[PDB]
Amino acid sequence: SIDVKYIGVKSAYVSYDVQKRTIYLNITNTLNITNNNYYSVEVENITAQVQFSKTVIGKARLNNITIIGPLDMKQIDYTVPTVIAEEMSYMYDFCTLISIKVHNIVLMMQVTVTTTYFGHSEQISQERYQYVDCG
Amino acid sequence: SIDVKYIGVKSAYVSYDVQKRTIYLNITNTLNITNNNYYSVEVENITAQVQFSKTVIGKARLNNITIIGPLDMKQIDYTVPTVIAEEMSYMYDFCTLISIKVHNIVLMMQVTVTTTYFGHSEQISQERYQYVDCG
Amino acid sequence: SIDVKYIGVKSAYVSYDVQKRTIYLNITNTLNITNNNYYSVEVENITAQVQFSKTVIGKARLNNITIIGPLDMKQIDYTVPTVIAEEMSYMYDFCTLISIKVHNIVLMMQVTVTTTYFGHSEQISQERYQYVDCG
Ligand SMILES: *[C@@H]1O[C@H](CO)[C@@H](O)[C@H](O)[C@H]1NC(C)=O
Ligand SMILES: *[C@@H]1O[C@H](CO)[C@@H](O)[C@H](O)[C@H]1NC(C)=O
Ligand SMILES: *[C@@H]1O[C@H](CO)[C@@H](O)[C@H](O)[C@H]1NC(C)=O
Ligand SMILES: *[C@@H]1O[C@H](CO)[C@@H](O)[C@H](O)[C@H]1NC(C)=O
Ligand SMILES: *[C@@H]1O[C@H](CO)[C@@H](O)[C@H](O)[C@H]1NC(C)=O
Ligand SMILES: *[C@@H]1O[C@H](CO)[C@@H](O)[C@H](O)[C@H]1NC(C)=O
Ligand SMILES: *[C@@H]1O[C@H](CO)[C@@H](O)[C@H](O)[C@H]1NC(C)=O
Ligand SMILES: *[C@@H]1O[C@H](CO)[C@@H](O)[C@H](O)[C@H]1NC(C)=O
Ligand SMILES: *[C@@H]1O[C@H](CO)[C@@H](O)[C@H](O)[C@H]1NC(C)=O
Ligand SMILES: *[C@@H]1O[C@H](CO)[C@@H](O)[C@H](O)[C@H]1NC(C)=O
Ligand SMILES: *[C@@H]1O[C@H](CO)[C@@H](O)[C@H](O)[C@H]1NC(C)=O
Ligand SMILES: *[C@@H]1O[C@H](CO)[C@@H](O)[C@H](O)[C@H]1NC(C)=O
Repeated sequence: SIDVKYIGVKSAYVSYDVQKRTIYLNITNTLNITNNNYYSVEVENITAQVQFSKTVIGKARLNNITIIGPLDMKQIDYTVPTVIAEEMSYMYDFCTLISIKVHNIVLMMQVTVTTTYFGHSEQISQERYQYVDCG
Repeated sequence: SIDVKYIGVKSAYVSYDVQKRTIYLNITNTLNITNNNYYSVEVENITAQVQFSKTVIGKARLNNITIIGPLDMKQIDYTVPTVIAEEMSYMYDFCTLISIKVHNIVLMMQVTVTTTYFGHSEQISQERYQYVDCG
Repeated sequence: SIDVKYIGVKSAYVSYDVQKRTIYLNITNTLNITNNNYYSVEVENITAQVQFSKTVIGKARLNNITIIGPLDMKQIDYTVPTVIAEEMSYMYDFCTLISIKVHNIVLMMQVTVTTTYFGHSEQISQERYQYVDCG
């Protein structure tokens, strides 16, 4: 990347800011901005690129061959019983949460068994998380 | 990427801002902005690219060959009983949540077994998460 | 990367800021800004790149061959019982949370068994986490 910006409230290249309950009198603002931006990004000069894959099997005997890729999720149990018995009782459940396997962002590239790759891979995440807000 | 911006409230290249309950008197604002932007992004000069895949099998004996790709999700159990028994009781369930496997964003590229890839892969995520808000 | 910025509230290249309950009188602001930015990023000059993979099997005997990739998640149990018995009782559950395997951001590149890779891999994360807020 080049420029990544996270700003909580206010972003301003030039800010003449006046807030509340203010007396703004006899003001002379003079501004000159000569701003130049020149970007040359991701320039490639390749005369020749070779990607080569060769597989040869000759009068061979192969048996019981197994190949398994990544993220092999097998025999997984989630068990969340909730047994609530009541007798002459007062429950005030204002904000009660039961969350299981709650994803927000899942991003995947190039999850393989055999990969031959040339170039650029980029991931950017910006956010504001706020799970529970009980006023 | 080049320019990624996250701004909570206000973005302004030039901001002459006046808020409430303000007296703005005798003001002379003079502004000159000579802004130039030049972008040259992702320029490629290839004289020759070869991607080559060759497979040869000759008088061979192959048996019990197994290939499995990624993300192999097998024999998975989710069990969330909720047994609520009641007897002379008062329940006030204002905001009660039971969430299982709640995704927001799932993004996938190039999830394969064999991949030969040239170029650019880019993922950008911007958001504001707010799961529960109970006033 | 080049420029990564995290700002809590306010970002300003030039800020003439006046807050509340202020008397702003007899002001002469004069500003000249000659700003130049020149970026040359990720320039490659390759005359020749070779990526080569060759596999040869000749009159061989192979048996019981097993290859397993990364992230092999097997035989995993989550057990979170919640047994709440009640008798002449008052419960005030204002903000009670039961969270299991709660992800926010999961990012993956190039999770393979065999990888041949040339170039750039970049990951950027910016956020503000706030799990529980009980006023
Ligand atoms: C504002 O400027 C003018 C001219 O410069 C001047 O006559 C005036 O008195 C100023 N304001 C005050 C409140 O003095
Ligand atoms: C910018 O503006 C001011 C305002 O008077 C001027 O004096 C100056 O010569 C200007 N410069 C450029 C580079 O534009
Ligand atoms: C890429 O193109 C030619 C190839 O040799 C080279 O002379 C030139 O300087 C390169 N371009 C840049 C912007 O560097
Ligand atoms: C391996 O081969 C034997 C017999 O040759 C067979 O019983 C077994 O199931 C095989 N295992 C796999 C994983 O293929
Ligand atoms: C505003 O400016 C004019 C001319 O510069 C001036 O006559 C006037 O008095 C100023 N305002 C005040 C409130 O003084
Ligand atoms: C910008 O505007 C000001 C206003 O008077 C002027 O003096 C200056 O010469 C200008 N410059 C350019 C580069 O436009
Ligand atoms: C790509 O085109 C030619 C090929 O050699 C090269 O001379 C030129 O400089 C390159 N373009 C840029 C913008 O670099
Ligand atoms: C492997 O081969 C044996 C017999 O040769 C067979 O019983 C078994 O099911 C095979 N396993 C697989 C995974 O193909
Ligand atoms: C503001 O400036 C003007 C001219 O410079 C002047 O006459 C005036 O008295 C100033 N304001 C005050 C409150 O003195
Ligand atoms: C910037 O502006 C001031 C304002 O008078 C001027 O004196 C100066 O010559 C300017 N310089 C450039 C480089 O623009
Ligand atoms: C890449 O292109 C040619 C190749 O030799 C080289 O002379 C040139 O200086 C390079 N470009 C840059 C911007 O360095
Ligand atoms: C290995 O081979 C034996 C018999 O040759 C078989 O019983 C066993 O299941 C095989 N194991 C695997 C992992 O393939």
